[PDB]
Amino acid sequence: GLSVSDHLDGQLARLCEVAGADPVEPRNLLAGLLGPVGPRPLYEPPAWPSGVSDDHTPVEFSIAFNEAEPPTLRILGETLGSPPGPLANLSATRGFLDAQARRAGLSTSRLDSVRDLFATDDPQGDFAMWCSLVFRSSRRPEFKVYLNPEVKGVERSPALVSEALHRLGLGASYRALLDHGVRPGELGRGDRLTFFAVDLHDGPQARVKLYLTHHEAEVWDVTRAASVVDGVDVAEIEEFCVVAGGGTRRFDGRPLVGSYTFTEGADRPVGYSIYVPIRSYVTDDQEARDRVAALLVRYGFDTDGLDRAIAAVTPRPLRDGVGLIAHVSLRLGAPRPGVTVYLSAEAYRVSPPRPR
Ligand SMILES: N[C@@H](Cc1c[nH]c2ccccc12)C(=O)O
Ligand SMILES: CC(C)=CCSP(=O)(O)OP(=O)(O)O
Repeated sequence: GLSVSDHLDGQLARLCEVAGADPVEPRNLLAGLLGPVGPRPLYEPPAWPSGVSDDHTPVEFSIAFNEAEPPTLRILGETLGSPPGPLANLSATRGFLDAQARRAGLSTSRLDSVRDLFATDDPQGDFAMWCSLVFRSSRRPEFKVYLNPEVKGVERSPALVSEALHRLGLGASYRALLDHGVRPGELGRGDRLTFFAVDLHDGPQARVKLYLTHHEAEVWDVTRAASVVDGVDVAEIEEFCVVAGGGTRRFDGRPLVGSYTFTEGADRPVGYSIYVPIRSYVTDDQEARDRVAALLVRYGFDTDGLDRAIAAVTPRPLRDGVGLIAHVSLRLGAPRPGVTVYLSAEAYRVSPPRPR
């Protein structure tokens, strides 16, 4: 019988061929990230309701289209404990990341400096720590850590994020977001602090990427939130949302997510990205593919790379389900702007399509 590894490793191997990447190191890191899930039978129900994907596959693929280099392949995921649970999953994922940091010779002083702010014996929200494996063309893998700002409860998330950004010397620029970028009194309610992301290795400057989930959000409000970042065109963000959402002005299905890239010596976030959960706003993956293709065409990206990446993940007819194309994002500013497409493993379930 097929294992979870057999399924996911097959997808990664074919995606590597599409991106023109040597598969040895990516496949070794995916095996490490999966931990005890890898060998489990594919027929076996998920050991944990992983928040990583709708069908609880604990990984998600993405292809980031770039202006000046070939596409970037990424894996988002977590290492389940034995047995799985909030702290057991955190411990297993941290063990994987720490071992990979030691192997690659990374310094984790920045991540280590804020680590103690997120630590709790009673972690809330079904995730504490995820990571991303990043496979840029002709480069060694890069690692990113996603921390849950709500891990000590939603009420505590603003205090936690303020303290974390300040430790990294970004205390002045965070005020700009919360003063002028959050809906009045919607902090921890309509506007949720959902991810705190760092690039595992310290690097010269303290990418923090702070992600806000805008629940039942009008694009009017999400574009106002984005305007705290210098150079962001509200018209462009609205245009991305109307095309990706298919006419939706109120995202009352799965919510819009915005990310703010915080950097040293900046008065405000330097980079902004918008993530549309397009699967919530389409009949099926043929419609999702057609909308993502339209967005790539507008931005002068080749759609053949999109189609080859879809084909690498699954041979299923795109009309036969929804949620293969889980999200599409627009990345503005430094360091590497473009469009990202998020592709579901569908290890356990294909979400049924809506009739046309
Ligand atoms: N599946 C979760 C987490 C997630 C995976 N990929 C994402 C991309 C953007 C935002 C969230 C996510 C969600 O849709 O919320
Ligand atoms: C918020 C989540 C879980 C994923 C989207 S952010 P990412 O790491 O996939 O991509 P970038 O930081 O935009 O390169």
